[PDB]
Amino acid sequence: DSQIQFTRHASDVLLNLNRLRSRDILTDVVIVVSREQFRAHKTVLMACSGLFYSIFTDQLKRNLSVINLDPEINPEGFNILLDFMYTSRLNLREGNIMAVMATAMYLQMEHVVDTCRKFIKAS
Amino acid sequence: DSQIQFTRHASDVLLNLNRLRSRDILTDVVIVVSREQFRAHKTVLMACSGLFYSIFTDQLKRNLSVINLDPEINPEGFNILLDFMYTSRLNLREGNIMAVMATAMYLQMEHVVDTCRKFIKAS
Ligand SMILES: N#Cc1cnn2c3cc(nc12)N1C[C@H](C[C@H]1CO)OC/C=C/COc1cc(cc2c1NC(=O)CC2)N3
Ligand SMILES: N#Cc1cnn2c3cc(nc12)N1C[C@H](C[C@H]1CO)OC/C=C/COc1cc(cc2c1NC(=O)CC2)N3
Ligand SMILES: [Cl-]
Ligand SMILES: [Cl-]
Repeated sequence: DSQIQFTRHASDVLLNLNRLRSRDILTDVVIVVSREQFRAHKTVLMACSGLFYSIFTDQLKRNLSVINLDPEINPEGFNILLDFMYTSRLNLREGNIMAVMATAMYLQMEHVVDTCRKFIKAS
Repeated sequence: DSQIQFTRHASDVLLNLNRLRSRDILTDVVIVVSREQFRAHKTVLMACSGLFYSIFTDQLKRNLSVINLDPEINPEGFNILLDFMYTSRLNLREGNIMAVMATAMYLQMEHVVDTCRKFIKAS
């Protein structure tokens, strides 16, 4: 529309959301993945994940301070996807591909799942 | 770096943050601007504004649920900048330019201030 577009604004916001997370500022949830914990902002989690969207949009689960992921979710894969959520950068490699794809399916991250598929299809 | 770049991810996150705001989901602050109120997410406000960054990063003001802006801040200009924060789209026109620039200066939004300046310089 008529409005002036700032092509760098969305990435600048995300960069500052990542800094808040690295500074533990206004984080409101702890995600427990086996023997590891990850603090995050529910608004970001919802924005990036069908699983977290379906949890927090429900008034019954909205005020939860702790989420325990299913015991078979690997912390490595969760960490890679949480970083992705806050950076737009996906660290796919040969040693993590299966763990990441499986974690993205669980988190309901369709674009990441399809990218994990293009990766297997390539080289 | 080595990581896969998702060029649409940052704008998709922002779009979903705007939907949360339009759905009054996980908003944690009310900004009072004269006879008007605006609900928002403190994390977004901090990410876009030097004024809100300096408020909420301070442990003494972090848990505030209401912010009353100075009585001379016009609600029109604040509304335009809040929409910008959540969309990357800036609605600058002839009838609002002065109000928007003055509000951006108060909110400490340097890129918007400099853009308001390029606008006066142009046409
Ligand atoms: N307000 C708000 C809000 C905050 N996060 N968020 C997301 C989607 C969303 N709104 C929000 N939608 C999508 C659509 C219309 C609108 C409803 O408000 O509803 C259907 C729900 C779909 C669930 O699946 C996702 C939800 C979100 C993000 C992804 C997926 N699924 C992926 O495979 C990767 C990305 N986040
Ligand atoms: N964590 C976190 C976090 C959340 N929001 N946010 C912002 C900047 C920021 N970190 C955060 N910085 C900037 C720098 C290093 C780092 C310190 O963490 O510190 C100096 C402070 C500057 C204040 O001015 C701004 C602050 C933010 C955004 C803008 C301005 N000033 C503008 O004129 C338009 C944009 N948001
Ligand atoms: Cl995705
Ligand atoms: Cl700015």
